[PDB]
Amino acid sequence: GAMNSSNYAELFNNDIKLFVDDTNVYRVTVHKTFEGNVATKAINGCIFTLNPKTGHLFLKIIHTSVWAGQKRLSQLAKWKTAEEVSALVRSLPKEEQPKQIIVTRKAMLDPLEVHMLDFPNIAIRPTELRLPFSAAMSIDKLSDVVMKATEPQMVLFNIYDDWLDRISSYTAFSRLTLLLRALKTNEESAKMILLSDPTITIKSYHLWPSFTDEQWITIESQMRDLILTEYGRKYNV
Amino acid sequence: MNTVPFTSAPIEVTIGIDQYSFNVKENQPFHGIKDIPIGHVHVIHFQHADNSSMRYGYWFDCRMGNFYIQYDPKDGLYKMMEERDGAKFENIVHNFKERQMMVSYPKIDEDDTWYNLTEFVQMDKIRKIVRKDENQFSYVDSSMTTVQENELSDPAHSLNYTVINFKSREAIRPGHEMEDFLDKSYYLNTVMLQGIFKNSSNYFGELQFAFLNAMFFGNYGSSLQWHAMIELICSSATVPKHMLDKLDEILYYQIKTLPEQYSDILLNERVWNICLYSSFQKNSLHNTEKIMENKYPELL
Ligand SMILES: O=C(O)c1cnn(Cc2ccccc2)c1
Repeated sequence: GAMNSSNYAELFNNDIKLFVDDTNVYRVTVHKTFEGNVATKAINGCIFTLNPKTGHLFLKIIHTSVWAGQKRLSQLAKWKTAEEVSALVRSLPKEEQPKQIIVTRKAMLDPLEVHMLDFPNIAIRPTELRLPFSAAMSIDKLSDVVMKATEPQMVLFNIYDDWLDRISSYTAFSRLTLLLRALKTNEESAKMILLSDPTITIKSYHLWPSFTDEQWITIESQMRDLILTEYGRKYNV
Repeated sequence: MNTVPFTSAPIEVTIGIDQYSFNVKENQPFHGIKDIPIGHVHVIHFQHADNSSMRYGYWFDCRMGNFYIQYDPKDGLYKMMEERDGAKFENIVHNFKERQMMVSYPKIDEDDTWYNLTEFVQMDKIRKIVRKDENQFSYVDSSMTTVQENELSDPAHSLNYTVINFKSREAIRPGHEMEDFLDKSYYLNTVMLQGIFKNSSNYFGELQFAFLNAMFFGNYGSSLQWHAMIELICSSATVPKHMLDKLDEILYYQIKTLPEQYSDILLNERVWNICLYSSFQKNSLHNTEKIMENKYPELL
């Protein structure tokens, strides 16, 4: 069944689950040709597969070579996503395989179900949550590793850094989605808030700054204010 | 010509025989149906006047024996029975008083509708879908579920149609996931035609049987099967030419026979829009497309 806000805390129980977001798999720039036409050029993409309880992100880099000589790429991209997610599940030990995979876009349902036929007890579900995982490429270290790739590549991250040492998975996911929503709403301003104190650094093995508990409270308030400010600007409120 | 003798008609009922129907009143002097033509297959069906719930009926081949109908006051339905003693049957069916209380099967000579609807339907295959080996005839009703439906609860009383499931390992070769889901030719040609049905005649026969069970009994699982078998062909880029041409004829006569007021429940809008306007074989169903657009434009 579809996931939403009534059964929201279920995301953080002990049944292993993965979110899959495909919005950055097939990425293009749009430019003008010599004849005056308009042409696309693909750039490297990624699949965003996240365990919301543990923070484990399986970032599969989609190199532009996979599109070469292929037709109907937006359709193919959904099947490619499903093929790689299935391969990921097959590569995990049984006790690490998910009980549910939640896709952020309903068009991923049939491709993933078909690729997952060998796993009949893994439920494939849409969600009614509007999740901002399309802004994953606004996280600098994720964008860097995707753009530098010269071949298909799987990169592993903990998208919560060390937060679970101090807060619950529920709270960590809420912080993640607030940060990503801010980066999706006003990327340059969200990036500014996070870099504004150069003495609070990002550890080599982290994605986000080493804020104290009180600093995170301030940062989260600044991100909420950014989102509300943009809403008012957009709707003249 | 063949006769279907009725011991009596104790309860008011609408009786169908093949594509025809008439009414019998409670305790009317009714002793059955005479003058039935050439019967490779026939179906006799019932809907009680005092309780339209459960339509039910019997598929039979006059060549496989002598079939009569008798009402059972305990189970409350008209039951088909076979008589092994031919002399006795010949004697009841040739009695001119009995024959005067029988309605004549009304075959217009121009009409070929019944053999267009049932050409590929065979009793031997019906009896594998409807498993009741001690009888030469086969009971179907409005409520009987299909094996597939049961897999998603009395296996004796089930419709054992060939299971068709587009998202199953049987339909999808490992390593060909996208290919086989978008083009069902493998599933049609290798799995179904070569593997299970063996030829297109057996395929069309189950398709036609499913349609007729859906129309005559309002059997939902039969309607699902009919549409599934249509969608499997239309969603295949590679289909023998003879099979496409024959499909257009088969569907044309099914749409032509369908009651006009039954389209909101016997036709699946999604499937028919895909087959007629989006599928690989859209342009291969000219006659079906033309009758659907003029007879049932609202569905499209
Ligand atoms: O057993 C048979 O051979 C048989 C033939 N007809 N019937 C039904 C019937 C019986 C009596 C009078 C009218 C019809 C049974």
